Amino acid sequence: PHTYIKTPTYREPVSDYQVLREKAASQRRDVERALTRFMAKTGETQSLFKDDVSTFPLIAARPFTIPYLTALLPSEL
Amino acid sequence: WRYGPARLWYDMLGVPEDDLLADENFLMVTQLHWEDDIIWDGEPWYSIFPIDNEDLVYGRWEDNIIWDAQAMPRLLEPPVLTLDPNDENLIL
Amino acid sequence: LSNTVLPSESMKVVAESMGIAQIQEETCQLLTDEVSYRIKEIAQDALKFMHMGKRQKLTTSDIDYALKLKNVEPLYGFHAQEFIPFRFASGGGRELYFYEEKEVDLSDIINTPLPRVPLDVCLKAHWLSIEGCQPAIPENPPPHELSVEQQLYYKEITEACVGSCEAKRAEALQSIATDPGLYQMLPRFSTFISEGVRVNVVQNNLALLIYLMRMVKALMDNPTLYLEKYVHELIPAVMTCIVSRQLCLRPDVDNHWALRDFAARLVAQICKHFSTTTNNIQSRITKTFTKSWVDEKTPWTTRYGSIAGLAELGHDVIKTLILPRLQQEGERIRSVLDGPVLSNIDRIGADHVQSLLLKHCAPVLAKLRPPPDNQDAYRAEFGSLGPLLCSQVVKARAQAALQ
Amino acid sequence: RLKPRSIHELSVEQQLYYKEITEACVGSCEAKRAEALQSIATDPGLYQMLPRFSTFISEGVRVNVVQNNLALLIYLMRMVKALMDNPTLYLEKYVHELIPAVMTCIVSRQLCLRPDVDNHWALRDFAARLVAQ
Repeated sequence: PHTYIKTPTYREPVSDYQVLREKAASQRRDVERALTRFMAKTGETQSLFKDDVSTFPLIAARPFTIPYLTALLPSEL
Repeated sequence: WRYGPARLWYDMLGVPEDDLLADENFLMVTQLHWEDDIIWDGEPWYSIFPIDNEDLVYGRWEDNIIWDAQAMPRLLEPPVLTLDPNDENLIL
Repeated sequence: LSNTVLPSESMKVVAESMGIAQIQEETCQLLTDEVSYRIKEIAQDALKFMHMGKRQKLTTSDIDYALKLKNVEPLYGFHAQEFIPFRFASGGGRELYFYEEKEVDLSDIINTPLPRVPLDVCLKAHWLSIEGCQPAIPENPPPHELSVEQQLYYKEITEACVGSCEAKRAEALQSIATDPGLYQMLPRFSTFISEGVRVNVVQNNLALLIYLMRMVKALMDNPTLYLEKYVHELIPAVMTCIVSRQLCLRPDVDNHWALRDFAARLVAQICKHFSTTTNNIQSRITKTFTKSWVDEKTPWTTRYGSIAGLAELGHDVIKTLILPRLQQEGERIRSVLDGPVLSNIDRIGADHVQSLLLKHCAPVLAKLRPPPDNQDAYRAEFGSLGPLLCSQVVKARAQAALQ
Repeated sequence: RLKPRSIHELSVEQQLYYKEITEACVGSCEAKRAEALQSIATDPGLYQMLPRFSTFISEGVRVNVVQNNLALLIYLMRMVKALMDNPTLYLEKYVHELIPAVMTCIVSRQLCLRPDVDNHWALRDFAARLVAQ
């Protein structure tokens, strides 16, 4: 065969619903954890424990001037 | 693309539509010290890797770089993106 | 461009409404250059009632005032509220358009709802400008992508590296360097970086280029993401901050020099981690640096970038890629020790090139020479590289003593 | 913009040939190893497969000196010798992966049988010094 054989096959795709659910879930969890740690580190922060910024940082609660606009309104429409 | 990734650059620009050259020297053997290459029990993982990128092998991205700020064919332009995803793991 | 008239085949159709069976083509040309001449004389006299009576609309009472002006009998029935309807008739070979008029029972016009009574003309005064700008009274004019989570993460991370403050930038770069799931956002970061380095040509901002090179250096330190597929937009950006000539807005005071050695260290790392014999990254980077350095007419900034990358690549790339073109130092010292043209910028860049050259060629001279080095400087070009080599041998002896 | 998938630069047969030659060159049977070595030293189309052979050699010796497996090494050195005398292929774009392999086959700590394995490792030493020049 090596003398004269050229067979152009494709690439086996991933159809495993289990590992696709796991990949999408873990990527969403990791990007939302990275986003919330970045936003809690670069702003005012609270803490459930005394002087706890590295582990479980909370974004501090800021008051709105008009709170029904950020509560009731839909953001994806 | 204007509104896609790199929209920040597009907005900042304000565009709104929408001997030594001898090839032996560069032989990897004559550019690499082998003693350092060996781990030699002192304190990889590529070979059956699936595929390589066209640009990384043939594409001369160095040519795209302009070296003259006086004669610059590559200048203020939209350079719109074609938004074409691949690599792997990417949903579809 | 040309005199536009009604078509000559529109007069054969009109002549058969009359009863004229055969009309020759020279008669039809005689008809249509007269009726299109009288259309243009009522088109331009209707426009004199549209302009003198200030309207900019050309209502149908403008044409009726112009037909009254040319003595021709008026056209009855064009003041009612109508529009432009036409009805196509296909037929067995006769293609035409007509009106398709409709009817209405007479008692449904006697019993129509009457419109409201009009108002009489009155005057109203209001200030338009009061010694300056207009008041704000109501009579004036008024004056397959990314999910939202990672879209917001992309927005915050990219706008943290544009330069509002340094602490948010350091936390954003420590996010990019140390997060596990930033794939699916690597092509967006590569596009952002490559287009942002391109936008340096419109605005020669040194600071934003330093920020983008620290973004690339943070992207390289991430253990989880593999830049093998998305480095085709990173290597170019890195080398744009190396072999370009204007990296500064004010060339004399801006230290483009550091974005040079930082990006040179960056490209040495990008071709240490990713060069494979299928890639030929390092050989193709050395070839661009080499033909940019050996070729004359190149500015001292781009020669500085070429020498910086070649000397950051490795010792072989300063010994068998830089050392032999050492006679070029004489061509450099032609324009440094000697020349009335002193107040140009070709001196600071030349002695920066000189300092980088002798700093990188001092350990290469320490590797391939005798230990004495008595008059190696005299044997060297300009006798300075040799002094630097003696200093390098002294530094190596000091390092050995420390060990 | 969804796009098509790329293909590996080796044929489905060429890849099967590489798998058979590498599984024969680890020397389970002498006949297999010998025929495979002859094929490595004569194949004209063995270029464009040579990165994967050089990487298999280099990577092998480095994880094969973690435990000093002499046959695994003697077979890889014979594979290097069979790669070198092939006249068609262009080798000096890949010796950055070859010299280090022969180096550790000559200058490493080999603490196996004091006299018996010395004979065995001295045959690997002979192979290494010859292929080095």
